[PDB]
Amino acid sequence: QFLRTDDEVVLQCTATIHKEQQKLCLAAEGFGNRLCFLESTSNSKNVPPDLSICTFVLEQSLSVRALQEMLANGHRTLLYGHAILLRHSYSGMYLCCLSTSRKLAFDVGLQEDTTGEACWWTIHPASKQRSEGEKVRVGDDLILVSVSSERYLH
Amino acid sequence: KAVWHKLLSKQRKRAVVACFRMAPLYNLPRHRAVNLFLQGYEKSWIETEEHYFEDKLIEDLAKPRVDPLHQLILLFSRTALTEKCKLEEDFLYMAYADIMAKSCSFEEKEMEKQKLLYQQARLHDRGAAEMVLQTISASKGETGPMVAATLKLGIAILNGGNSTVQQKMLEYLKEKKDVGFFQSLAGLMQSCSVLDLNAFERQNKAEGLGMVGSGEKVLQDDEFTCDLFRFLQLLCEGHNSDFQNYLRTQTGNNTTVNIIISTVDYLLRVQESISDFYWYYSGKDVIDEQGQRNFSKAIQVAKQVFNTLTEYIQGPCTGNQQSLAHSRLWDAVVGFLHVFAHMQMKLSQDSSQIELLKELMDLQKDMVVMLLSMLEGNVVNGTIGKQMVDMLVESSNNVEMILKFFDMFLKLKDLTSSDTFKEYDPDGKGVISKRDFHKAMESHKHYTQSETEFLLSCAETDENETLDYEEFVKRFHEPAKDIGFNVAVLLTNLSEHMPNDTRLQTFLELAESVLNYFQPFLGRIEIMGSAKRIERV
Amino acid sequence: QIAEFKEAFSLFDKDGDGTITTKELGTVMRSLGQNPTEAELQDMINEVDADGNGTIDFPEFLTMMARKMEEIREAFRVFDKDGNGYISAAELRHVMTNLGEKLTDEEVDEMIREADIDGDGQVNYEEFVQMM
Amino acid sequence: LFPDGLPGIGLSTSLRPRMQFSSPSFVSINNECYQYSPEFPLDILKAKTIQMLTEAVQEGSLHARDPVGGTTEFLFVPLIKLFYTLLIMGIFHNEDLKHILQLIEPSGLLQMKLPEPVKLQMCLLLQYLCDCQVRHRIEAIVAFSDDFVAKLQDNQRFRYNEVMQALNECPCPEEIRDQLLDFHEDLMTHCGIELDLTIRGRLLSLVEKVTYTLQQLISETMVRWAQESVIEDPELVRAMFVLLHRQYDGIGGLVRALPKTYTINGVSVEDTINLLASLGQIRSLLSVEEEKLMIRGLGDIMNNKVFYQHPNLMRALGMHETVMEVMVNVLGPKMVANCCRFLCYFCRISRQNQKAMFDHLSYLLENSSVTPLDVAAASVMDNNELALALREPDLEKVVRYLAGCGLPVEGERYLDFLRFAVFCNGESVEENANVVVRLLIRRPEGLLAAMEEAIKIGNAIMTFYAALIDLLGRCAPEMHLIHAAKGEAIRIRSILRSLIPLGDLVGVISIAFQFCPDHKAAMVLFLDRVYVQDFLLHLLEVGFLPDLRAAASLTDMALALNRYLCTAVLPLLLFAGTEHHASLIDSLLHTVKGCSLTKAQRDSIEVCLLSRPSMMQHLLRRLVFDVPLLNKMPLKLLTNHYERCWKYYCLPGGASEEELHLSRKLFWGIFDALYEQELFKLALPCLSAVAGALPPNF
Ligand SMILES: [Ca+2]
Ligand SMILES: [Ca+2]
Ligand SMILES: [Ca+2]
Ligand SMILES: [Ca+2]
Repeated sequence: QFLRTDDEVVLQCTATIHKEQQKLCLAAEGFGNRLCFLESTSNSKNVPPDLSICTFVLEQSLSVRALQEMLANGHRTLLYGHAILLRHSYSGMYLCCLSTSRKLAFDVGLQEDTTGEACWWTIHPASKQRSEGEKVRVGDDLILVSVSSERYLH
Repeated sequence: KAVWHKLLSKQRKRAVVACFRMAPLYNLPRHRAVNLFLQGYEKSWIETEEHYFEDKLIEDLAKPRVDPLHQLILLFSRTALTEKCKLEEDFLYMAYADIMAKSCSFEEKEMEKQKLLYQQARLHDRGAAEMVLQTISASKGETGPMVAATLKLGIAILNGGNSTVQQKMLEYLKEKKDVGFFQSLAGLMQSCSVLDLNAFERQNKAEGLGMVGSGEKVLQDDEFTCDLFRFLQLLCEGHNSDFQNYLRTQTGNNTTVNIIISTVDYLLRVQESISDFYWYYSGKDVIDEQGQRNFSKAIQVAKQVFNTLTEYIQGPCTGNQQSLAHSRLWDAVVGFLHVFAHMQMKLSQDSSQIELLKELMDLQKDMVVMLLSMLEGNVVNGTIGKQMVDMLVESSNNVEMILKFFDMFLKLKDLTSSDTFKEYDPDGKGVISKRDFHKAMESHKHYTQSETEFLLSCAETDENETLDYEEFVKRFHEPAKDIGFNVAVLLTNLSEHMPNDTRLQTFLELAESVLNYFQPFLGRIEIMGSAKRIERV
Repeated sequence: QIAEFKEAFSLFDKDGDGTITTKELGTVMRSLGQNPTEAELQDMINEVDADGNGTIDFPEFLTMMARKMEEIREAFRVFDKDGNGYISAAELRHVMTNLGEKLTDEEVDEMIREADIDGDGQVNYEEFVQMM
Repeated sequence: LFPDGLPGIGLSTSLRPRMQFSSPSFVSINNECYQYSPEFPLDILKAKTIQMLTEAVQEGSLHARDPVGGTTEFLFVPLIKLFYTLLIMGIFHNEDLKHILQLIEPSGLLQMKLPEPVKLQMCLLLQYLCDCQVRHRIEAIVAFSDDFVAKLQDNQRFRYNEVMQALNECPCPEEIRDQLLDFHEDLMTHCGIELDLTIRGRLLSLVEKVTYTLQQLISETMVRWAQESVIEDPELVRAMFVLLHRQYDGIGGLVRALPKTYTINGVSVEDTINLLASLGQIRSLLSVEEEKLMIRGLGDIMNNKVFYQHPNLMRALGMHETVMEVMVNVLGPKMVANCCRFLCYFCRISRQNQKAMFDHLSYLLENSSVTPLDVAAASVMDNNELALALREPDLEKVVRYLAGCGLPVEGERYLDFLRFAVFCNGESVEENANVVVRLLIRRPEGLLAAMEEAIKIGNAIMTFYAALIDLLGRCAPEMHLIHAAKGEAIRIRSILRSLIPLGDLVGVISIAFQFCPDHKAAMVLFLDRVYVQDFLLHLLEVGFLPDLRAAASLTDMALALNRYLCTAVLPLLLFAGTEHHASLIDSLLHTVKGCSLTKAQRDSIEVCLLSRPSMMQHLLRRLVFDVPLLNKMPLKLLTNHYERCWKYYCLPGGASEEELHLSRKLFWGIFDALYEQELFKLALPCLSAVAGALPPNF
């Protein structure tokens, strides 16, 4: 039903490009890839996408209180109004903003260390119906912003 | 030499800035001095008491034909039933309403009880409270001073939990049903409050830089909201079970806005605000009076709203707790415990925080009394009881904290007079020792010395480090023990009532010392509390 | 009288123009111990500012200084304690704590001694002009 | 207040403005009578009114089936109000009233039963009676006030010295600080001490004097009709309870009355009246080409000198608000900005005047014109507390106005307002500097390439982005390691540069040579407050080349000269170092305004410390090309300061030291050519030092 820590999930978009609801999911490789990218899950009947570079582990998810503590140095539920620590399941690395541009946005890929704001992504539900202060459930809509660059998961 | 030049430079500097404003003192202007004297005389002297006259004037007004007071009430009613698409100032309301609201060891208590009842008759026999109700339906979400006047009058009527008024108001709702009324209740509940500490940092930085009419920050008149909730409480004290079910259900109109869940997530929002006030104040360990005062205000808010919460469920009319079974209350309580555990440590430090500690422990007390009132309709394995189990489960660590916290002054209450704790250093005067006291307590096969260090937080810290073997000790003795008795009652009721909960077995033995401490003090019976069950109590 | 206020003026005429801006005022008061606000510091100025050039000119400064009280004799009276012809060593090191400045034992013992030309172990009434 | 009472006041020292009516002139005064009314012989009628009513009461004493218009209400209602109006205009001098009151007193009129609407008239009369009575109670305390502070100021501030001159008064720790406070604060505990010098017994009597016939009966009159005569027309019934409440709280009326009063000297009393007459003139024209008569009056209020002297009174008038709703009553057309122009003038005259205007931007922000937004910015122009006092969601509406700017001109004024909103003191408030970027996360406005594209292809979008470059560098985190030793302002410091490169040389060097007098400096602070000597040369002679010599070429560049005398004083912290001295000495040759040149003259000797130290003594001979020409007096103050520069750079000295001694002989020769002479009397020692430790329209 809901979502706590240490449970396994993917993200996905359904980008309707050329009016095709392309069920493209996130995909970062590691071990020689320092970037995330996409992965189509629409044609499951003939091209099964790989899952391993798409699974992501909810290591932690607190508010500003705990966050400030960590920077100033088994089922915690995950809340609209939290920034979380998210690991890549396969590589073990930690997804974050990357400080290059390839326009004036910022790149997206793995890193090791949990220091800095980069490994933190604040959760906002993109509806008035949901709001901050309650658990994230099965299959909810959400908006993630960086904490280093404070730009959107775009 | 050079230090002489430094002293003369600072000397002439102090003399010059003295010459800037010392002798300038109301100095020139006759007109301005007169004017400012008038302003001070205004701000000081006017400001007095004449104010014994009004109830007398009520008694003059309660005189014969129609009574003129009743004419006035009729005026305000007809004023209320005008449809002005919004509400307005009308200062004469703002005079006369609180004029009436001005107008409200055993035997004498009964006597003044009857005199108060006579006053309450003396108004509401003239149909007084209906226009209060009308006005409150009349504005919608607007929180004007008009609304404050109405709420003051409504509580001043309903002060004793007068049943008669509750009947009248229910019947008023019955015939002339106003979805707009409870609509207005929800809207008035809606914005209504929260402390917003960024503004606190703005003003505290301003006290860094402005040296100034402050205090407007605190939840934007918290007090009015306290009055609203006390009005809700004194609406249903006396177990107006019909009224409790109506406030759930509101059936006679078209629609229903269940105000219960409204005040639930309201106080959830209040909880959120105070929990982030902790996440602010988690590190700085010293609070000056401003934040302390804002704490105390919000504390009274929490106390009031918990009393409303009880009074919804206190007559165990099932639908309240049925709705509240699916409330979002539980996690807010969990975060409350998370507040309490960490708060009590840093509050339990010095001469300052002790008052605020009393505040927290007392709200803590009747907070748990709330879920005691929740608890009372259980059968064998409480479904609701299991909700209490599960919300207890996630609140483990703080529960360990608070149980240690009770164990501290509990074992203080144990050792506090044994002569291997009393005649240890002295015979006894109160002045005993630090380290002999310390090794006394430690030599009692009793403490890891962490507990002693927390006990040696201050314990006197006055020149001698001998404590007061009674005063600090009596500060600890009772004043955290009732709550432990309450939660003991609670968890025993759970475990006894719903058995076979393994984690609950862990929880109960996990501070079993206080339970067996309180076994001299509980009492239990069994009765048939009109559900024809053996309802033990 | 005349120059003793201009010496008091040029001590506070930091920019050296004959006019005292309001930033000049809190600059001294934050080196004198205080930390006043500009919305207060202007209010130290504007009542003195009767000519209304925005700042404080010396002829308005002069007559303002004239009604308070030489500055030198009471400055020595902060220095001089009882009147035994000299300022004793512990007496002079007690003068500095009234303006709040702290000291050690070594620093002013040479400052007496770098002023103690005659060598009497104290600072007499004469040595307020030899050091100044 | 009392003979050891009756509302026949003789004195009546209030103001209650004058009534000089126009004659019924039937000549050319048509729009020149224009002020009052046709007039008429009043005091015939005041005889008639007493003649009428006292008869009419005695004619109504029988209460016959007679009465004139059929009813008493046909009779009495057109009488009493007509009298009451005639009561209002300040006639019936008390012996007139003495008979008139004894009609009303007898102590009869109230003793009659009367119908409904007459007492609706009649209640206003006695209501009017309490007011002048309260005025009489008010005017009484004025006389108590005058001598008493005259007793008090002559007591304490004199003796306040006599404690401090007994203390010294150059020391002021606490005892002088006891009577060192604000003026109201000095009056605060001074009055409040007596609430817990024997002269406070006079006050102590006075409060009890001003505690307290009519106040009895006024209550008793209502409860006649309140009892007996169950009443229709609730506004009548409303009106009665006022007076009863006004009876049983007479005190609270004094409370609200107290911040209306004022005391002045006898000279200023005229400039009250004409202003006061023209005041209510504006209050008169509230009820409506429908602006033209106002506009002349506005400046008259401005033209008062008794307009600054009692400023809280005008605030206590609230007359601004009378303008304010009128402007709101406009906003539902050309003369609008006058009142605006009054308003932004108005609030600005004091901090507390700015204070009361602060609440009204909340409206006023919604009201763009093309000005009212000046006035919206006027009450937040400077004040540091007010920078904290404001709120965020308003600013979104400001940037909503910027959000629609997807073309334009019109965004350009919000930024100037917001530039006031975040800096206000020379001091960037970080709270406002925090919030301004957050909207820009969700709102954008190769854009910086287009700046020189505007240099060819109406002047506005040059300036429009030039405000944007001001405010961003205005919303820097801090000015120090305050910014560095910090948290997450560093995160915006990246945002301060993840958005902008250096880049700006589209404007930096380019607009520094050809807008030009301002917008180059619109860049400077941003690179300063956000972004050692590599960037000197990387940006050297950028403007500093064409600026330094063009002094005789006035005139926007000669206007532009002090507009960048801020600029070179900012970086005051290897071949082209002489090229900076080329850019330096020519402006020093141009300076051979002036105070801003004296600000730029502070950029001269500070460069001498950072001065390859060989290039300083060589370029000082260019000063020696003018140092014999000293005795250009500004040049004579310059090289005398630069004479210490070779006295500074002498330690590396110990080609040009030969004739420098001849220039020192010419410095002896300038001393052979002659306070202001002390500008060289110290400089000869530096001329001795430059010879000494170095030896250790052209
Ligand atoms: Ca100046
Ligand atoms: Ca001046
Ligand atoms: Ca001695
Ligand atoms: Ca000596």
